[PDB]
Amino acid sequence: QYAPQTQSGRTSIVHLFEWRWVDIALECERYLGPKGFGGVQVSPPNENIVVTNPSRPWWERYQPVSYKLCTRSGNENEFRDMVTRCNNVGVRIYVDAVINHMCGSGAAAGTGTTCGSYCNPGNREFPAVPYSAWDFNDGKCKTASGGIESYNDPYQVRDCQLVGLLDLALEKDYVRSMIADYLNKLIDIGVAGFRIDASKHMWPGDIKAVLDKLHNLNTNWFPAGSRPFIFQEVIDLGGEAIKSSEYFGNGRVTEFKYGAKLGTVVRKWSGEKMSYLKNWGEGWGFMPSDRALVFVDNHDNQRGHGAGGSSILTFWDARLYKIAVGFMLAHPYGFTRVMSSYRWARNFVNGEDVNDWIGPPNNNGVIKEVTINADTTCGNDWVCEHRWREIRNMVWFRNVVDGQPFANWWDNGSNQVAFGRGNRGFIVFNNDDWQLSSTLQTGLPGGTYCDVISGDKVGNSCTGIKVYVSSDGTAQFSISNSAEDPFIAIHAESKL
Ligand SMILES: OC[C@H]1O[C@H](O[C@H]2[C@H](O)[C@@H](O)[C@@H](O[C@H]3[C@H](O)[C@@H](O)[C@@H](O)O[C@@H]3CO)O[C@@H]2CO)[C@H](O)[C@@H](O)[C@@H]1O
Ligand SMILES: OC[C@H]1O[C@H](O[C@H]2[C@H](O)[C@@H](O)[C@@H](O[C@H]3[C@H](O)[C@@H](O)[C@H](O)O[C@@H]3CO)O[C@@H]2CO)[C@H](O)[C@@H](O)[C@@H]1O
Ligand SMILES: OC[C@H]1O[C@H](O[C@H]2[C@H](O)[C@@H](O)[C@H](O)O[C@@H]2CO)[C@H](O)[C@@H](O)[C@@H]1O
Ligand SMILES: OC[C@H]1O[C@@H](O)[C@H](O)[C@@H](O)[C@@H]1O
Ligand SMILES: [Ca+2]
Ligand SMILES: [Cl-]
Ligand SMILES: [Cl-]
Repeated sequence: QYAPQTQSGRTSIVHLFEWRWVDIALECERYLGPKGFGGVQVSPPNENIVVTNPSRPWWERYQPVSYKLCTRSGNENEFRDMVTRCNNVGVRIYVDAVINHMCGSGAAAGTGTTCGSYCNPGNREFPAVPYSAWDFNDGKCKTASGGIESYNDPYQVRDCQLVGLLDLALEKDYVRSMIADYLNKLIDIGVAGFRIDASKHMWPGDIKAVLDKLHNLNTNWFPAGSRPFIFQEVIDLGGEAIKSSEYFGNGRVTEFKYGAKLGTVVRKWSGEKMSYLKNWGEGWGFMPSDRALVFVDNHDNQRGHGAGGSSILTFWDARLYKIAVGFMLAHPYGFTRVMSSYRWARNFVNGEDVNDWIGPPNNNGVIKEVTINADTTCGNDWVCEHRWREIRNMVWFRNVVDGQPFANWWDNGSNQVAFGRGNRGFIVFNNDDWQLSSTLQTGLPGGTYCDVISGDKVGNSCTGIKVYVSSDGTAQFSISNSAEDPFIAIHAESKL
């Protein structure tokens, strides 16, 4: 596991989705380390099938063909180099572990794979592992199609093929052990933990049996006796047969209710208002905070027919997105993951993006480097949300207020709200269609604080808005509904 195993006082990770290992290594050194980020979720580092139709989609990386560390992100040398260099500046690496399945059961036999390993999907042959037909669930699945036909039946969901993907027999010790050997190699290299991909589609007990095999973390960088951080991808928005809570014994779980509900609120859809967020967290029926991995969007649902559908806020909706991410990073609930994306050409037919397959920025299938511009944005159509001032400064906010309680909530009964974290930070939102102008109790020591949304503290100056806090802890906040960023945030370390 439940402990993130970030360096003490670093409280977020970022998904550097489809980034190459060498770019992540550099990003750790030049940015993530200095700016107090806890760690990086990386794309699946194990060999996957090449998909040519369409041309190299992002989702080809969720069709394993071996556990060789050999992908469009880089080779094993490059992967090791990244883990080392990131750990050495206090930034952890968490691996997206794709362990429920191998590649599509309909895929062709051959060496069209990211490391050139052979496989024969039709005959269930993966000699680079090795797996054979004995190692898959084909006989155990009881549906006529061999696929998942109803999510109301937990057995189907776990024992049958998810969109045609060959389903590993996770009951078998052979298979559990093959997966563990992969994960343990990663741990010994210096990885801090794992996203368990497609956890809904495995039995909690099978996952447990894999996790029980795992090494303690590498003592070059971690305290003796450290267990790998585990967060399991389970989409459970409530009202379905399989529940998040089934997986609490194994580690944390993705709380997909979080972004779905928050997006709907901040969009002001379905009658929802920001003032309703006063009891955000368990009060909204979420899992326990100490079980939750939270996020506004992830790599799936930012394309807009995942968990949350069109309510999910993304970099495409930058203004409201920064508000949602700001609220998340200020609020004590959950352990926070920040998304970092690339741009693609969206093309909505009947409200589905038929271009939602498009893979990372590339020249002829070779992933582009991340270039850094003078203003600290990225080129090559990497969006780099994690470098937006409004987000990076809120990542720092969360560090600064770590451990401080939810306090001093205020709202106007509509869509203006505020709250603080003990005596170490305070944040104020206007999401109404009129002016915010109020004097609020911040819980903070009197003084002058730089707003870290509009600017930064530089020496003994602020580059943006300044907040003068009275002796009694109150301050005026004045925020127009036409402000570019209609929220203000201050904390102990932005005080002059
Ligand atoms: O040939 C099998 C199958 O391949 C394609 O399905 C892909 C999905 O379109 C795509 O959403 C993706 O799904 C995964 C997620 O990123 C991960 O979080 C987790 O939620 O599980 C999914 C699997 O690990 O990847 C699949 C597989 O590539 C294609 O669209 C299908 O038509 C085809 O049947
Ligand atoms: O606690 C379990 C439920 O938590 C969440 O419910 C939200 C509602 O979605 C949200 O509308 C809001 O409810 C307010 C309601 O709209 C209004 O008519 C009433 O007067 O005040 C309510 C409280 O502000 O807040 C609740 C949480 O308090 C979650 O969305 C839901 O699925 C859970 O069942
Ligand atoms: O720190 C870099 C810049 O971050 C923000 O710029 C964002 C902007 O907020 C967002 O709406 C847009 O979609 O992306 C840009 C970055 O490309 C700050 O607003 C800028 O002042 C910073 O320079
Ligand atoms: O320990 C988890 C177990 O749960 C059972 O209900 C399933 O039938 C097994 O396949 C699985 O191994
Ligand atoms: Ca399964
Ligand atoms: Cl189980
Ligand atoms: Cl996820």
